Amino acid sequence: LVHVASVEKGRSYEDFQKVYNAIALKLREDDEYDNYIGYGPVLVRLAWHISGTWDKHDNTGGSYGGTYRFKKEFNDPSNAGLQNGFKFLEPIHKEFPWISSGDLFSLGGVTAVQEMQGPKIPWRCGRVDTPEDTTPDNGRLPDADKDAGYVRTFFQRLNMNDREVVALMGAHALGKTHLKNSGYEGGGANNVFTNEFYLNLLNEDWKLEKNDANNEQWDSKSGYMMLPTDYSLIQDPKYLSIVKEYANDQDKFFKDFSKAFEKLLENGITFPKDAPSPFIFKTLEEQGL
Ligand code: HEM
Ligand SMILES: Nc1ccnc2ccccc12
Repeated sequence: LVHVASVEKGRSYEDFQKVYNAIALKLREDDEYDNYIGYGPVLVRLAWHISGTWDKHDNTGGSYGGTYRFKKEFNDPSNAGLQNGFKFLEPIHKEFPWISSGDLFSLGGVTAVQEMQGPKIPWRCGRVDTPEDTTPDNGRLPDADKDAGYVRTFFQRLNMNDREVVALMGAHALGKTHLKNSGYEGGGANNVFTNEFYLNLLNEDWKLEKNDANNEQWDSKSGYMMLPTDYSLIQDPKYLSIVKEYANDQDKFFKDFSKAFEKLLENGITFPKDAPSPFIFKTLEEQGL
């Protein structure tokens, strides 16, 4: 199964920076969402979940087809709460009806990471909407109540190795869990992209507790939390080495996250030899906007 990137007809970097800017300006404007976290974190989660359905074995799922717009995927229990991201992006899609759904969902994640002071993430256009029958079945996204071996095996399906997995997980610096979406309780409000996930893992005094949904999670006296799968990164000695690396080198973390996240967002897509190079969008701040 081959999905060839096809540039939206006549579009170039200027067109996609306008979309980026629209997203970024709305991220600034809609600041109250989720007790003033804003929409940045849920857009990152959205970009991940629309990509994380990919299966390297048969090239089903992935970001290319924009299949999250279909009920079966929109209603995946693993996607609970992402409707807020979809609703945020609707007026963007209305203004720029030419951009494909996959392009919009993935670009929203890139925009969010960058506007939250994250690394620059190169981004390629050309995802094409595919029909409803291409929507992957539920159950391809990962469970949060398992161990390092599960995480490692899970991510093999997405062609991610240990460093890619650990880097990608650093997005859990952002936002929080919501009991009504996932059964995990969190109390953070972070919407600045940093390596603090790794620092918190290593520095806090974690206690294994049960939350109000009767699920186990790791909690600290300071008020922080980790999912079982998060905590597994310090239980497994190979992941632990990488955690320590990123805790001690912000730039390395940014660089490896950027690479892994672009890869995640591009899995499944064949880019023609003469496709445009990846775009690196300027932030609002870099543009003086
Ligand atoms: C083993 C893999 C992972 C598991 C089990 C997992 C699980 C979770 C869960 C349970 C939530 C809470 C959802 C809610 O209650 O609203 C969450 C949120 C989040 N996840 Fe992950 N995740 C994984 C990997 C990732 C990856 C790879 C990224 C992106 C690079 C990502 C980005 C996020 C973000 C940004 C949020 C916060 C969303 C918000 O504040 O609304 N996660 N994840
Ligand atoms: N903010 C967070 C801290 C630790 N784990 C998380 C897991 C999912 C979302 C957010 C977090």
